[PDB]
Amino acid sequence: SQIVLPPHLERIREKLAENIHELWVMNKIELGWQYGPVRDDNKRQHPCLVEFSKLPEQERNYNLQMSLETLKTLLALGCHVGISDEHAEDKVKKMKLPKNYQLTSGYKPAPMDLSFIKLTPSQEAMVDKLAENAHNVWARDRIRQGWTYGIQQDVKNRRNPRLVPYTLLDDRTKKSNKDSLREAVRTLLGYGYNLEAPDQDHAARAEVCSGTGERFRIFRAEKTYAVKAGRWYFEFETVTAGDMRVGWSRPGCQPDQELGSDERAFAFDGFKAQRWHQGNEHYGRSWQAGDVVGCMVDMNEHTMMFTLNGEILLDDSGSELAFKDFDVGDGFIPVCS
Amino acid sequence: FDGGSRGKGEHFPYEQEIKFFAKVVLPLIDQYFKNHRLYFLSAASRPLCSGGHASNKEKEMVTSLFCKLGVLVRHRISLFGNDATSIVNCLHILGQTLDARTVMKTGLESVKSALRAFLDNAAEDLEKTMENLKQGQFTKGVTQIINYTTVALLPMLSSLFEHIGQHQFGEDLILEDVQVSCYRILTSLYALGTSKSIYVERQRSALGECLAAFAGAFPVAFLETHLDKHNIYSIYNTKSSRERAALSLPTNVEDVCPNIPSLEKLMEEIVELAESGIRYTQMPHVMEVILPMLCSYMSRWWEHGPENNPERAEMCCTALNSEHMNTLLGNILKIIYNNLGIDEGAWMKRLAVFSQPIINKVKPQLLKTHFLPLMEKLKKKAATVVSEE
Ligand SMILES: Nc1ncnc2c1ncn2[C@@H]1O[C@H](COP(=O)(O)OP(=O)(O)OP(=O)(O)O)[C@@H](O)[C@H]1O
Repeated sequence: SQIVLPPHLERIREKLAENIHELWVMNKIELGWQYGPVRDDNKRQHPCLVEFSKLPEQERNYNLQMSLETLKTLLALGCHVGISDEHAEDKVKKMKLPKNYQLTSGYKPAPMDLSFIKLTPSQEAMVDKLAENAHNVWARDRIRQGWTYGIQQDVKNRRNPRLVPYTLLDDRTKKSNKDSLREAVRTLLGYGYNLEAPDQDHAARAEVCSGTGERFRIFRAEKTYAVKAGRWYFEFETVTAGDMRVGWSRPGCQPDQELGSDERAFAFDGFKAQRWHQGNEHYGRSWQAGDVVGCMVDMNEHTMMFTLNGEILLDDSGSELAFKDFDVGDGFIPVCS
Repeated sequence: FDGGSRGKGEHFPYEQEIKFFAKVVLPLIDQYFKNHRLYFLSAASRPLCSGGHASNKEKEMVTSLFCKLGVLVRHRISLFGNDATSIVNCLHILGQTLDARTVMKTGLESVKSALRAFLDNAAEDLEKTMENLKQGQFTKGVTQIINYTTVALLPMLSSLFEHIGQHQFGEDLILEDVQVSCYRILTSLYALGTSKSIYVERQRSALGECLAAFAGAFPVAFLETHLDKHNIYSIYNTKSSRERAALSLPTNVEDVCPNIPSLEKLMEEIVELAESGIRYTQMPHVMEVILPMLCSYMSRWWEHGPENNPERAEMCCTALNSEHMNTLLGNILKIIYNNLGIDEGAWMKRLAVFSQPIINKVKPQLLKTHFLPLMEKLKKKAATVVSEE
């Protein structure tokens, strides 16, 4: 409702909507629908085969409103509305079609040679968004009617498995309406009035809205196992790749604070290839899924070392020591966030 | 001022403005681009995931700036008040900040043509350098164009080729009509490295380091022409036949590149001269010109070698193998071994820095008892002042 509809669109769409209805009836009758005065959907019988004027006014209304939401959604997507050329309305190429691909009546089934125009992938993604929007509109209409999702189709209980998110939607139906929308938006392109779509660029904060208020969970050994002398080793296997830190912790580490943000933990961030103690620096490289990180502490020389799949990680310099010097204090225990 | 230079009045009316340009605008450009290497590289392509997106508009403006300042440096070293060093340093930095995939994928056609024109003018500049230097061996326009070429032409092409190679960006940049110029530059640089004169004696190093960058930047294995037709990316496949007939193209790889020898031939002279063990000072040209191609060639087309991909075999652009490596790098080792005793030289330092990644490429089970001889020989030659690594 908030978007307004431009004058070029308002005087060209009537033709667009009749063209889309003609293409719809044509590809249905080509995939095998024949003519019949009696109304039957299983016997593929269409009492609305007639032109838009003799078409039921309610169905003509559905056609106009579907093209409305089509162009209005195209504008809402950020389309750089502009005039391209009147050359396509000047000259248009009608094909000669054999009787086998032809229809019974004398209608022109393919006004434009759809082939030579190839749709840009950026354009293709926007038609995917159009399919998404149309599916959502239909789904909310069903919800207004009272339909709910079910594993099995039952009109008596108003249950429909198709009432699922479009990414979860079944491939056959989604590709069918997807190719129909290909056809509609692509003939819209073929009338030469190609709306200048926005340059699709992605740059975003990218879903910081993680579940719950927890950003991390810290796993550590019991404080009684704190080591104050000797040379110690343990391994940390990364099942996935992401924001995980491993290292050694003081018995005073706080569960709610990130490892290495303060003085009570020495950690290694492999997601950013960083080492953490009262701040972050650059150390080592990044791991992948299945990588194993070996953690090494030496309490009598006060040194810490790390490995990734066996090889020892390096600092910015040639130093092999993650943390050169630290006090023994009350000891250290294995820790991972 | 180029127009008024022939004029009697040599008092340039806007000398103050041009000095402001040179002293301020160019160096601030330098500091900005050097502070921001990667912001221009960060176009949501994963570098600098924290953000710092550089717009497509920003990058074709960067490319147009590069091309226009190259136009300024064209033959204007004399007018520049010795600031050509700063000019070429900015040439470098804009070179590394270039982003060829994005600029070619989306770009404005005047900037397109400006960059193609710039590369064509540079190619024909070095071509006329070739022609005048070889037709005339007698000793000031000729020496002026020669020292302009040596000072500016080689460094800028080297910087462009280097950033292309170290990114792996620029392959789509070299898609059409860039390759004719690239073959012209290839034939020209090969002719410089093959001919002998006091000039190429002066720039021993420049003409031995430009070829290495060109090999890395250039995406077509011109050495292995036997399967070059079968690469789809090949301009030979791209140009159909009608475009051959329209353009001035010999339609044959052997016809368009007759000077450059075959890869097997380079290899067999490398073997012959290694077993010969001649002194560095009878024929330095080979181990300063062919060897950079070995290092850079193989470094660029490992992954393009069929060995790495059993799928898609023999329709890769090249043909590379660990056995090639165990032959050629061992050949390098024999060369350095037998010539350590004679005349030494910093050229071995240059080869070491070029081949620093090659030892990483070679497997550890291929280091043992192969490079360990290098360690024992280098420590045994304490009498020789030369040390490596
Ligand atoms: N009156 C209508 N005629 C045709 N298609 C419609 C109609 N109303 C909506 N549509 C669109 O077509 C889809 C299904 O319409 P149609 O009557 O052809 O059903 P179908 O695919 O045969 O199956 P179903 O029985 O599951 O609805 C709807 O989801 C909607 O996108």
